[PDB]
Amino acid sequence: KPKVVLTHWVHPEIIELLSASADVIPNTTRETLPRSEVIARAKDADALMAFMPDSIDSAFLEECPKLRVIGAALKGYDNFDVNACTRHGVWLTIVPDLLTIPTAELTIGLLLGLTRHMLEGDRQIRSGHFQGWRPTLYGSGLTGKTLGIRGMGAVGRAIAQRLAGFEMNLLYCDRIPLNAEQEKAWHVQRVTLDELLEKCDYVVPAVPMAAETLHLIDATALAKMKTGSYLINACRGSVVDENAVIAALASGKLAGYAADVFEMEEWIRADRPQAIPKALLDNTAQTFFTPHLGSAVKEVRLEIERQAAMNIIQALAGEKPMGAINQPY
Amino acid sequence: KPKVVLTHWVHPEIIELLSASADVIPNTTRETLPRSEVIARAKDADALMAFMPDSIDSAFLEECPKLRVIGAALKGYDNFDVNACTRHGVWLTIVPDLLTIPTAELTIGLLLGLTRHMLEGDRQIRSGHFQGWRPTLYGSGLTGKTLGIRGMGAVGRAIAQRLAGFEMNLLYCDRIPLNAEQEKAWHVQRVTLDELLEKCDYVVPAVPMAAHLIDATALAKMKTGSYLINACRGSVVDENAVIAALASGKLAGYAADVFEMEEWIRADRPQAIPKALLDNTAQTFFTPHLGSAVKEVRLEIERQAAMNIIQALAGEKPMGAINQPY
Amino acid sequence: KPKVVLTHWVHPEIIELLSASADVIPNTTRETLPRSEVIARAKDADALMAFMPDSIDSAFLEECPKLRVIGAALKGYDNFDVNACTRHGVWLTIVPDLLTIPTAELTIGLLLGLTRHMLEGDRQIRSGHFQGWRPTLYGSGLTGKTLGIRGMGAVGRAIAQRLAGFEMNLLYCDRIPLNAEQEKAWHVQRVTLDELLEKCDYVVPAVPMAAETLHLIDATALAKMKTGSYLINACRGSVVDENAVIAALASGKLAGYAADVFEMEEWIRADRPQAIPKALLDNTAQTFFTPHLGSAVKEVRLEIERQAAMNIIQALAGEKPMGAINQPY
Amino acid sequence: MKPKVVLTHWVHPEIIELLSASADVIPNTTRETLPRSEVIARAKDADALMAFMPDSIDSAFLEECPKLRVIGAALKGYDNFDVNACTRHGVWLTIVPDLLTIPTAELTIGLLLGLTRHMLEGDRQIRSGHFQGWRPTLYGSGLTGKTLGIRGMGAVGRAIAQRLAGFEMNLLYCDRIPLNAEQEKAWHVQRVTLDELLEKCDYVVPAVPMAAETLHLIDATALAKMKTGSYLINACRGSVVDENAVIAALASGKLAGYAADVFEMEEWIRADRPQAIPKALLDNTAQTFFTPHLGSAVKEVRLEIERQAAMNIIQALAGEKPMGAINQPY
Repeated sequence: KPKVVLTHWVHPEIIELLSASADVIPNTTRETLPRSEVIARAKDADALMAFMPDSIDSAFLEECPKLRVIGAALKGYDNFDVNACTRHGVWLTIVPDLLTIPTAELTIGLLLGLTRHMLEGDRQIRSGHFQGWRPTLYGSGLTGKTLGIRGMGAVGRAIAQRLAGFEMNLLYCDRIPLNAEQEKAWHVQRVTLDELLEKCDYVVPAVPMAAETLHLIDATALAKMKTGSYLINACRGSVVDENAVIAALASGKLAGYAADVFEMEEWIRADRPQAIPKALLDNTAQTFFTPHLGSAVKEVRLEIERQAAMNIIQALAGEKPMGAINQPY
Repeated sequence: KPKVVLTHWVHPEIIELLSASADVIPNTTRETLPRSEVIARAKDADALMAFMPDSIDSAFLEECPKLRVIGAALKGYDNFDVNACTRHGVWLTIVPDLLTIPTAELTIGLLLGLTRHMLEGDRQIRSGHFQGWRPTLYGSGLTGKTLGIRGMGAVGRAIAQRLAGFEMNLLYCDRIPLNAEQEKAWHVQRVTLDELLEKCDYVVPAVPMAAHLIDATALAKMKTGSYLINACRGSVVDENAVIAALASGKLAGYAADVFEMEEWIRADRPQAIPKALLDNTAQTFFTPHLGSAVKEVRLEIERQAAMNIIQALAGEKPMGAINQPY
Repeated sequence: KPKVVLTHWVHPEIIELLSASADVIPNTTRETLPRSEVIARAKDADALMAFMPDSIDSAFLEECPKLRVIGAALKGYDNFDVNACTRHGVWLTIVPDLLTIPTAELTIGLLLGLTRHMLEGDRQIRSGHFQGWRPTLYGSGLTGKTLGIRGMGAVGRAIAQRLAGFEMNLLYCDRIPLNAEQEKAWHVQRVTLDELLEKCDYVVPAVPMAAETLHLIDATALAKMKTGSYLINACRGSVVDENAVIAALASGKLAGYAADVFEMEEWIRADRPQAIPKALLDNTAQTFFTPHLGSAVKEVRLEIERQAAMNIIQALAGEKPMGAINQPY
Repeated sequence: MKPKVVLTHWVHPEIIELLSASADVIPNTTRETLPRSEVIARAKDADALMAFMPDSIDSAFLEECPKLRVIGAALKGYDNFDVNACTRHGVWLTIVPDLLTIPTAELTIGLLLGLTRHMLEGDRQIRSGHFQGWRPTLYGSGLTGKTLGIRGMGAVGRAIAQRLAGFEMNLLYCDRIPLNAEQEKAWHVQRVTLDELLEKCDYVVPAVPMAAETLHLIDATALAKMKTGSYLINACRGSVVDENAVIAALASGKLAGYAADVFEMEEWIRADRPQAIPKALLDNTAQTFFTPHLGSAVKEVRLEIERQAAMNIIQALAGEKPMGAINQPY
């Protein structure tokens, strides 16, 4: 039987699925293995399941001569050298985008937890000193307030559909507008980009449709935003200039920052940080952070794992795998 | 099996990728097919891979009633009627912008080719009369010189990063400044447009971060003996003003990847590159819109359009969709 | 007034500088004079400014009995018989090496022009048939590629500094290593010559910190190189077997060859052709050549000329010139 | 106030005058090597040093001479220099290009002709005053038609083959790296193995090869493999030949003769070190021909080696990057 190496943990039913057609070498832990250990395992593997920490270059492939398929549990392939895979006769497969709904829900979670001081709230409970209602930790509510969705991609749409029932004033900007029937059913209003920053108490960058530049929220964008506004970034680490966010928090321009993603995650930028700035880390009163939990919901992780496993099983059986993005031989 | 028509040449690996789920009708040549021939192939097609010469308007869609997805191998959609596609139930997809880095490297190639007289050099070699060093083709060096990047969008930033090691005095103008870390990492100094034109030995127009051209009035503000390197777009430089400045000695050289005759979406337009420029082999260096003409990059643009097509035909929401059909 | 003969063209301010102390007989053309014409001019000369094409032997000196100084506008003296100058009472001076940076810059010029098909592109523009973008002239980019600098002398260091911002994988080999702070600043990694030849998309021979080797890029080296690789030679003609390179180009081993220097200009070995091979000259599609333009920038040529002229002015005034390599009489 | 430059060995007077323009020269007026203690004493307050092969520039040396800014080595290598220590002490360390190849080839051929033709015994017979015309004596071995193997096609081995090409011999060579097609034909040389070269050669000439540094290649085992009555010509370095094995092979008739320009007693920085040239070799004037490391001892070459070293020193003292620098100090 062929051997398949899984660089990260998967659900036991994925292992059983793969076990019928292959000998499985799992990662039994929740940790990322060092590259040398992944290679030591994959050196005589016929198949690999790759995750976000994996970096597949030709040096990797030269040390893994039996490899026939890399099934990535990922919707894109930034850290894969796809043509190297093709030249080495290695199928490279991805999965469809299943991150949209759990990312929209978590974004609403970061918004609520940050505006309502829920983390400082929890810390006060755990202190043992709670003695009843007090006039403290007064936050900012949603109803009557104006929230701006920068970009109406699939995530932006999923947020608008969910915030429609909260009796807010919902604005969005995008090069391409929503249909008329969706703007009415979500009570969301199309405006320009400078107007959205200007009127919004809450600014929520999603990925726009179409294209466009890097650091969508820089010092210039922050200066146009309303004083005492909140910025919630569950989109991409490149979207927000964290150091400008530090200065906007210090001067009172920003009331708070919530993020699920960080500039240190962008392995495409050379001008790249190696940690989350400690000024953000220290500011527990005004920040709410999560470690890229956007799609950390069991049912979605399972489905991403199953599609990657199905691609591997297909390729080992001799077929074109459903998620192939190349054609090797 | 569904039918995909490819209006322009693509790499054989992309054809194979699409062939696993569709029957592919490729353009086997390196030319643009006339619109009449494109429409005739796409008449009974389920998908189309479109390139820059494709003008997808209502008429085109009406001729192709089976179209379900148009996968543009492009970052923009100026030549596409998005609402028409939506009304005809056709997905319209684009690819992310992969042009920045090959364009910045070609800009530096043009700079070095022009300032070092490398084209006339190559022709002296091919002529067979080379017999060793001569006091000929003295050019202008980079070290110690002042270069201005007009606009600090993506291309402008990729140029500054690459020229940072050449020991020049680097300037830029843009309405939106860089942050302190970028300015100091790349040793680039922000100035006004007029200061840039006044101080610079080399002027490199780029796309600014957010939304003036090099005309006779701008050329008169430049330093006598300066060089202009245009790999941005054809509309940013007045070519007849540049001809005049090359003749008077205001400009020592002009290099371009882009030309006025490319600006289709504007009525005032020349049909060719001016003979005075084509003839000025000593002071010009030109490439035929080779900005992103690197195989690794073309392949990925093709692969992303192909993946967009494969997704739509299998009934998913394609990753590059910019509309919502039906 | 003493007479100074200049065998090659010089900038007019060099003529002006020398005229204060001597009558100047210049080469008004950009051509090399035949030896017999150089001698006929130098016959009554007290001084001579010499360049790379000049060849100063005892027979030459015997024909110029008033000569007191040869000011070589060169960093070396391979073409001068030093002790014949000494015996004839003639100062021989050189200039410092000023070639490093313009040579490094042109080397990158050659790399970009070759890999991006810029010569063919310019020809296509001049043919008059340009009608916009076409899927033509697809070349090889820099970013992500592996470039090896064989030899980390001065020119090699200047190349690595300049390529440091191009997001490549930079390798180098040398018996004398760079220091850690330079490998870090330039992101360049030391390897062996075999490692370099096997891993590199681009190979760039430079002068090592210290070694004695002639014809390092031969049929054996090209056999070890990656198929479809490019070779850029701005070093010296003896570094690359041009016949070996013709074969590697035909077989597909090399995608391209760019050179500023040629075997035909080597005058320290007799078995040398006196033309560039026709197979190279004809292959305009896969080669990019320049006629020894490595230091052909006005600012460097002028300073080379000024240092030679200052040496002449000093020696004529009875001083010991600053560039002297001998002691005459 | 002029910097001081110490020259540890004798140099031509032109080089001294060349240096004097920008420095005060402390020369070695003798043709002898000075003791290290005297070298160090002269160089203690020197700004510059011209080093030769006996000089051993270690941390102790640099710490004794704190004002040193440049060491100009009139040498092509740096085995005797602590390069990193020089760097850390802010001292340019410079070498000169290899200029020893052609004169070493010429000398090697001189040794071969002098040995095979008994020219030294012949000159002894002339000096005795007893010459009265031709005699059937000192019959030697000629070159034409014979087989000569060059063990190593480095620069010296290549210069020898080029010069022996007109002598109408059968030239063989061994080397882990071959010579490409063309040189092998212009010089009439054929690649063989080491064991085959030893077996077939009338004359064996070891040179330095390309790449592979193999040790002590000609010992008693290698001499046992050579053709009986062969001649051995060693002028590359003193480690490649076991001299006591040569004494034995000469006594047994395995070797007809041995010529050398280098000797084991020269190998200092290797533990294998006798102090003298074996008396059995010195007494054997009929079968040996020796020179005291004259491989590069031609006036025009020594002058140019010295000139380049001086120029390196002049450049560094002027604040320039010296042309032969192998380090970047400070």
